[PDB]
Amino acid sequence: ESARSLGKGSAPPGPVPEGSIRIYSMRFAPFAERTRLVLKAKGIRHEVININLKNKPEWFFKKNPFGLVPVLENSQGQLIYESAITCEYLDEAYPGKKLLPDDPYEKACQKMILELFSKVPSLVGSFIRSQNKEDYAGLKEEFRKEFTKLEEVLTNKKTTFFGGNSISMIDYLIWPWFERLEAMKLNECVDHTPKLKLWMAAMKEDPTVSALLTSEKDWQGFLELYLQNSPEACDYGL
Amino acid sequence: ESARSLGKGSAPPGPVPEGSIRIYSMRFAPFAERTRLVLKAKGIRHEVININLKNKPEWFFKKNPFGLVPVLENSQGQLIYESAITCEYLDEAYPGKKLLPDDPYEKACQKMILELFSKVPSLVGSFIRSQNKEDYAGLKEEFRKEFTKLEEVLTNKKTTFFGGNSISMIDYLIWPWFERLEAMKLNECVDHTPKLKLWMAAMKEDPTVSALLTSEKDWQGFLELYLQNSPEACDYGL
Ligand SMILES: N[C@@H](CCC(=O)N[C@@H](CSSC[C@H](NC(=O)CC[C@H](N)C(=O)O)C(=O)NCC(=O)O)C(=O)NCC(=O)O)C(=O)O
Ligand SMILES: N[C@@H](CCC(=O)N[C@@H](CSSC[C@H](NC(=O)CC[C@H](N)C(=O)O)C(=O)NCC(=O)O)C(=O)NCC(=O)O)C(=O)O
Ligand SMILES: N[C@@H](CCC(=O)N[C@@H](CSCC(=O)c1ccc([N+](=O)[O-])cc1)C(=O)NCC(=O)O)C(=O)O
Ligand SMILES: N[C@@H](CCC(=O)N[C@@H](CSCC(=O)c1ccc([N+](=O)[O-])cc1)C(=O)NCC(=O)O)C(=O)O
Repeated sequence: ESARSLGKGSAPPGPVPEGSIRIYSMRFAPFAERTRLVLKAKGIRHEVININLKNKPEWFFKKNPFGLVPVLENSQGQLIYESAITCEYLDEAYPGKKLLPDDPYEKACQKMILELFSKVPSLVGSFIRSQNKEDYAGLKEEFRKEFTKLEEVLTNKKTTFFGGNSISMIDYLIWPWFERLEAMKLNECVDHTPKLKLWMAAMKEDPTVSALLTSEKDWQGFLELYLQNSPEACDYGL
Repeated sequence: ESARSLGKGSAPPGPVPEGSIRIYSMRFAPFAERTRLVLKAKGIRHEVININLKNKPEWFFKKNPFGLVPVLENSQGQLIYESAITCEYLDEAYPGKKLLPDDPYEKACQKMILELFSKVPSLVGSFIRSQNKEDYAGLKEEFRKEFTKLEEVLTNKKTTFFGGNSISMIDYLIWPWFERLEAMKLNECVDHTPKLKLWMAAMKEDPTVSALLTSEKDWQGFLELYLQNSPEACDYGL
């Protein structure tokens, strides 16, 4: 119940309490899942306000003039948005093991892999609107090209994850789009990419990933409503 | 003469000497100017290899598989690309005053302003191909919308530059597209944005900006050839 989204007409929320940080999110948004994975991995005390993205509160544009999730707001009232920016902010502003490497080159490398990956979210957007078996074959091809590039990174590095043999920031940043791959009927696109397939399996075993994983059933329920343009999609299940 | 670009058929360059870093650049490329402004501002010893982007050396794709400038290569053979990534790398890997703030929020802010600005390079690409007075009026409008957003940042901050009252990373990252504004006949788009106009004037007074500024005459010579699709554009003037 408490997870229900805030939409048009809702009262603006109060101040974030000292000792917590707040994320404005939506339970099915992969960009916000990045930020939540980082919050979870670093053990950062936080609250979540879900936003009805189909019927947004007017006040939400005071949080982010772009009107998008994720957004962080801290107890000092500071606002941070763009998922990758929010993630690096958390890594720097909070204690515990650092998800990004301290080494400048290794850090730059993670950011270059993110750029390599950056076509995938737009492709997923397109697959979700694919109309027939002809479109779907073409989509499968574009994903295959993209996935072969990621395979090459793992091949060159000889490690299970993209930043080393332990999970790190870059893995959490790309994960949410792979999470949805099964549902979108694109789990055959990883057939030519064996290291990437192993990576997926290893990601699903990570405690932070597992804790935040959404079931096939729930994602499908959301997708059905989202594509029906329903103002209740964001609250699928409740 | 030494600044002449390397193109198809050129021998791959040798190793970068210990104590220097190398930038693969092109004298008229605004994305590479970012990196050169940072090299200059931090006093970093470096060499430049200009790339003929119309007729690229095959070996350049071993430096950057995307085939784009800028690219950094250091004496250890490490390769970094994407202009913003190269700039942050230099700020972290070399001594001297830091162009990016140490504070996580203030740093995240610079990155958010960069995202705010990020439509402008694609617009400049479009203006350069604008065909008549009707297209040009429409372009002027899109720039005006974008420039009003940047004006708002300076208004909210009450400082001459985008990261404070002293020049910092964010200013150097956005400067190269404003440098070209005069030439593109878009210097009237800043009429409604007075703080942004003052910013331009202050940028031109910066020693690092001034040292790297290209004259109206030379940019025009390059543009003329670039749009004529000439393999000699990159070496305009020599
Ligand atoms: N560069 C930004 C992008 C952030 C972004 O796009 N956020 C989305 C979160 S939903 S994540 C991205 C996108 N989903 C959406 O755009 C949802 C749109 C909303 N439901 C509406 O009603 O308009 C998507 O492709 N999901 C994959 C899938 O459906 O399987 C958002 O808030 N959109 C609101 C809007 O566009 O107005 C970042 O990295 O943070
Ligand atoms: N995201 C990357 C973008 C880098 C990028 O686009 N680099 C350009 C440098 S030229 S800077 C960007 C672009 N110029 C060009 O694309 C030049 C293309 C080349 N001359 C050719 O022959 O294809 C531009 O719009 N300039 C404004 C102007 O002309 O006034 C490049 O190497 N292009 C090679 C290519 O596309 O194949 C980054 O930030 O580094
Ligand atoms: N619109 C802009 C592009 C916006 C953009 O690309 N942002 C970066 C992320 S913002 C940069 C940053 O500061 C950062 C912080 C942390 C990490 N990291 O943790 O690895 C990496 C980069 C990115 O790689 N976007 C692609 C994506 O987010 O999928 C344009 O048209 O040019
Ligand atoms: N293709 C991608 C977008 C690529 C991208 O947006 N890169 C960042 C820059 S890369 C992030 C980063 O790590 C960084 C490093 C330094 C600074 N800074 O010094 O301020 C900021 C961000 C950016 O803001 N691009 C916009 C631009 O470069 O104009 C996509 O489709 O999503």
